Amino acid sequence: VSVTQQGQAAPVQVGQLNLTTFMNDTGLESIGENLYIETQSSGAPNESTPGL
Amino acid sequence: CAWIPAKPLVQGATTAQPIPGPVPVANGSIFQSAQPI
Amino acid sequence: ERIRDLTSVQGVRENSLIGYGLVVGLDGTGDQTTQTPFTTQTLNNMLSQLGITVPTGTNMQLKNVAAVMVTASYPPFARQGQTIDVVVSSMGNAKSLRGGTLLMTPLKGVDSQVYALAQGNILVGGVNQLNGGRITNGAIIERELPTQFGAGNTINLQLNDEDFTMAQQITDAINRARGYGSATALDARTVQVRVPSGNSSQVRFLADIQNMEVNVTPQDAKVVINSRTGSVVMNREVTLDSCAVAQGNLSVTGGSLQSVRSSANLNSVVRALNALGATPMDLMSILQSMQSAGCLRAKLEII
Amino acid sequence: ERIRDLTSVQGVRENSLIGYGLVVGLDGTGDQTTQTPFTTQTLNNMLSQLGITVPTGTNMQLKNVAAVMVTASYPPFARQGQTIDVVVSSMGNAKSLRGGTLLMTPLKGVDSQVYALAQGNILVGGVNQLNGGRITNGAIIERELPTQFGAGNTINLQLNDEDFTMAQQITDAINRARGYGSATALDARTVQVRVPSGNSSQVRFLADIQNMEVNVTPQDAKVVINSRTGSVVMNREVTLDSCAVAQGNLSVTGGSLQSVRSSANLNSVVRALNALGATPMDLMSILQSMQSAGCLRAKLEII
Amino acid sequence: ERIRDLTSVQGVRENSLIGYGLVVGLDGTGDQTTQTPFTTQTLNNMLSQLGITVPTGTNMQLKNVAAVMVTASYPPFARQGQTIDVVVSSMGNAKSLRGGTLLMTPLKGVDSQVYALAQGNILVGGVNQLNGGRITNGAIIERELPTQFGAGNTINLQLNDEDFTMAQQITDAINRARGYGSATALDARTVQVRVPSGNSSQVRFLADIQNMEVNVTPQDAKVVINSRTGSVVMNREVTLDSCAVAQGNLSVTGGSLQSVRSSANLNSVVRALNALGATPMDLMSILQSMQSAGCLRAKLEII
Amino acid sequence: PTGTNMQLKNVAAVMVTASYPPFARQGQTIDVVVSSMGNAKSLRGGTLLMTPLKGVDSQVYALAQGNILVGG
Repeated sequence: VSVTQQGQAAPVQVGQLNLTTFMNDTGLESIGENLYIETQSSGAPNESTPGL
Repeated sequence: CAWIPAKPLVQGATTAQPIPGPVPVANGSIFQSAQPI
Repeated sequence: ERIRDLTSVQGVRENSLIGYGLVVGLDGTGDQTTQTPFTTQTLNNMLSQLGITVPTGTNMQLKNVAAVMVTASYPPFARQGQTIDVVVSSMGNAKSLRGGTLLMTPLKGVDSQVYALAQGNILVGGVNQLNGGRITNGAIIERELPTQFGAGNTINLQLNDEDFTMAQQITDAINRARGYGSATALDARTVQVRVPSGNSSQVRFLADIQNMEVNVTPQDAKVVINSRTGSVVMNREVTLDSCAVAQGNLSVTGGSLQSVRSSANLNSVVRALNALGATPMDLMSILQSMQSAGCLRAKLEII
Repeated sequence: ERIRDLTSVQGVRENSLIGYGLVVGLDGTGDQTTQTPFTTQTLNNMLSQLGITVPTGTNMQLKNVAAVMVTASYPPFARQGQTIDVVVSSMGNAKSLRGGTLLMTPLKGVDSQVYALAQGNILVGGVNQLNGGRITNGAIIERELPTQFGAGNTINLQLNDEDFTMAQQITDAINRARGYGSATALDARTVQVRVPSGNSSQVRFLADIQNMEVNVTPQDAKVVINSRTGSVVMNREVTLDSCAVAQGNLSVTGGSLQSVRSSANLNSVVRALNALGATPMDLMSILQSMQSAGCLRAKLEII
Repeated sequence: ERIRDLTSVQGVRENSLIGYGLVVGLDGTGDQTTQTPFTTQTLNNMLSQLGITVPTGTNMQLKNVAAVMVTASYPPFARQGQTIDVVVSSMGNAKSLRGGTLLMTPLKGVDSQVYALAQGNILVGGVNQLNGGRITNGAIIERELPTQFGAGNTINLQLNDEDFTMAQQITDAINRARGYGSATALDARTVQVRVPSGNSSQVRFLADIQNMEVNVTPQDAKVVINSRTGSVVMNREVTLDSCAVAQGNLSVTGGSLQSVRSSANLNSVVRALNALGATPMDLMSILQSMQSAGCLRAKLEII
Repeated sequence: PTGTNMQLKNVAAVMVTASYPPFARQGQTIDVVVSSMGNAKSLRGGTLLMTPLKGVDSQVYALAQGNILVGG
C-alpha cells in the first residue's frame, strides 16, 4: 500500500496486505456477513504475502 | 519625517507583574481568601 | 461527655482534599476510553513518566482501566506519615470498580497543594453501588498545616446549634466546674473560655471541659418533612390546637370533617393525628394546611 | 498493648512504590496487543535488551502476555535484601492473570527512583477477581531511606484519632509509668515524649511504651451510614430523644405516626428503632430526618 | 529455632535472574510463528550458530517450538556448578508446554551479565496451567558474587516485621545467651550483633544465634480483607466495642438493628460477629462501617 | 484537547443549596441539598466534589463536599 503526498515525488509505503491460505478451504465456518472462522477441519491459517 | 518623536496610541507599560499573595492565616483551614472587594 | 457532643473547638477543624487517579485491575468493567480521552491521555502520561513512550498516533482501547476522582478528609492536627480513608468515584462510562486498585494519586487542597498521596485497594459492596468505593488508610499525609493552638489565653467553643439558653448553660457549667471567670458567652453560638498559656495546659483544660455533662434545655418545636423520601419527624416540643381537618378520601371512623383536639405533649399530638387515619403523604399536606391555619404550634421545615 | 494500637511513632511510616511490568505464562487470556500497543512495545524493548532485535515493521499478535501495573509498600526501616508483597493489576483488555509470572519490574517511588525489584508468581483466587493478584515476598528491597531516629531527645506519638481526652490519658499513663516529665501533650493528636540520646536506649523506651495499657475514654456519638453498601453502624454513645416518626408503608403495629421514646443507652436506642419495623434503607432516611429535627443526639456521617 | 524464622542475615540475600529461550518437543501446541516473528528469528539464530544458514526469504511455519521466558533465583553464596530450579513461561499465542524441553538459555542479572545456564525438561501439571512449568535443578550457576561476609565485627539481623518490642526481645535474648554486649538494637527492624573477626567464627556465631528461641510478644490488632478472593482474617488481638449494626436482608433472629456486645478476646469477637448471620461479603462492609464508626479496635487492611 | 468527543455516564452537573446559620464560624459544618440540573436519571450513590457556596453578594461562604443520601 503506497500513498502519494503533495510535493513529495515518491510514494510512501504504508503496509502489506497479507493473504491467509488454508489447506482445507471448504471447512471454514461462515459467520454470516461475508466472514469465515477457522475450524478444526480447516486449521492452521497461513499468513503469507500475496503471490507466494 | 519618520524620525520625528511621537507618542504611541497605547502609552505606559504594556505589561504588569503579579503581586505576591497574602500571607496565609494560621487558622486551621486550607481555604485562604484574599482581601474581598 | 455532652460538651464534646454539643460544641466544637475553634481551630480544630477538618479540610477537604481532592485528586485524580487511575484504577486498574478491573474485569473488563473499566472505561471504554473512546468516549473518555482523558483516561488514555493520563495512562500515556504515567507510562511516559515511567519510561515508556507510546507513539502519539495509535489506537488504545483498554478495558481494565477507569479514570476516577478521589476525595479525602484532612483531619485536625494531621501529621505526615499518618493514614486516612479515601473515597474513589468513577468519572465516565465505567461499569464497575469491584476489584480495582488505585494508583499513586496526589490529593490537592483548595490552594492546589499536595497534602496526601493515595494508593490502595478499593472495597466495593457488590442494589449496591458499583462505581463508588472506599479505601481505609488509603492515603498517607504528606503536608502539615500551621495552627495557633496553644497561643493566647482564649479558646472558643462553637455550638452545633445556635441557642442562647444552651450557650448560657454551657457557660454556667464551666463556671461551676472550673472557677468564676473561666467561660463567657459572646453570642448564641460561641462561648469564650480562658485557658492558661502553653500547649500542655490547654490540652488538659480541654480534656476536662470536653467530657463535662450539661443538661440540654428544651429546643424550639419543629416538624421536619422530607417529601423526597416521604418522612415526617416531630420533636417533643410540638403541640396542637383544636381545629377541623378535611382531606380527600378521609372521613370520621362518617363525615369528611374530623375534629383535632388541643394537644399539649407529643403523645397527645400523635394520638390526635393517628385518629385522622392519614397516610404520611396525606399527613404532609395536612400538616402544611394546619401550619397555614395556625393549629400547628411548631416550625414546619421542609428538607 | 493498647498504646501501640492507638498511636504511631513519628518517622516510622510506610511509603508507596509503583512500577510497570509484563506477566507471561497465561493460557490465552492475555492482552490482545492490537488495542494495547505498549505491551508489544515493551516486549520488544525487553527482547532488545536481551539481545534480540525484532524488525520494526512486523505484526506481533500475542496471547500469553499482559501489561500490568505493580504496587507495593515500602516498610519502615527497610533494608536491602528484604522481601515485600506486591499487587499486580492488569491495565488493558486482558482476560485473566490466573497462572502468570511477573518478570523483572523496578518499583519506583514518588521521586522516580528504584527502591525495589519485583519478580515472582501471581496467586489469583479463581465471583473472584481475575485481573488482580498478589505475590508474597515478590519484591526485594534495593534502596534504603535515611532517617533521624536515634537523634535528639524528643519523639512524637501521633494518635490515630484526634482527642484531647485520649491525648491527656496517654500522657498521664506515660508519666505514671516512667517518671514525672516523660511525656507532654502538644495538641489533640500529638504527645511529645522525652527519650535518652542514642539508638538502643530509644528502642528500649519505645518497647516499654508501646505495650502499655491505656483505658479508652468515651468518644463522640456517631452514626455511620453507608448508602452504597446499605449499612448503618451506631456506637455506644448514641442516645435518642422522644419524637414522632412517619414514613411510607410504616405504621403502628395502626396509625402512620409512631412514637419514639427517650433513650439513654444503646440498647434502648436499638429497641426504640426496632419498634419502628424499618428496613435499613428506610432507617437511613429516618435517621437523617431525626438528625434534622433533633431527636438523634449523635453526629451523622455518610461514608 | 525462632530467630531464623523472625529475621534475615545482612548480606545473605537472593537475587533474580531472567532469560529468553526456546522450548521444543511440543505436540503441535507451540507458537504459530506467524504472529510471533521472534520465535522463527531466534530459531534461525540458533541454526546459524550451529552451522545451518536458512535463506532469509523463506516461510517457516513451525508447530513444536515455543518462545519462552525463563526466571530463576540466585541463592546466597552461590557457587559455580550448583543447580537451581527455573520457571518457564510462554510468551505468545502458544497453547501448551506439556512435554517440552528447554534449550540452552543464559540467565542474566539486573546488570545484564550471565549468572546461570538453563536447560532441561519441563514438568507441567496437566484447571491446570498449560503455558507455565518448572524445571528442578534446571540451571547451573556460572558466576559468583563477591561478598563482605567474614569481614568486620558487626552483622545486622533484619526483622521481617518492624517492631520495637520484638527487636528488644531479640537483643535481650542474644545478650542473655552470649554475653553482655553481644547484640544492640538500632531501630525497630535492625539488631546489630558483634561477632569475632574471621569466617569460621562468624559461621559458628550465626549457627548458635539462628536456632535460638524467642517468645513472640503480641503484635498490633489487624483485620485483613481480601475482596478479590472474598476472605477475612482476624488475628488474636482484635477486640470489639458495643454498637448497633444494620444491613440489607439482615435482621435479629426481628428488627434490622442488631446489637454487638463489647468483646475482649477473639472468641468473643467471633461469637458476636456470627450472631449477626452475615455472609463474608456482607461482613466486609460491616467491618468497614464499624471501623469508620469506631467499634472495631483494629487496623483494617485491604489486600 | 479542545476537539474531542467526551460521552460520560457517571457524572452529573448539580446545583447545591445551603443555609448559612446565625453566628456561623469557620470550621463549622452544615447540611446541603444537591439537585440535578439536566437530563440526569439518578444520583443514588454519587459523591459531590469541591463546591464553593456563594452568597447573594457572590462571595464564597462555605465549601461543599461529601456523599449524597438518596431515599430510593
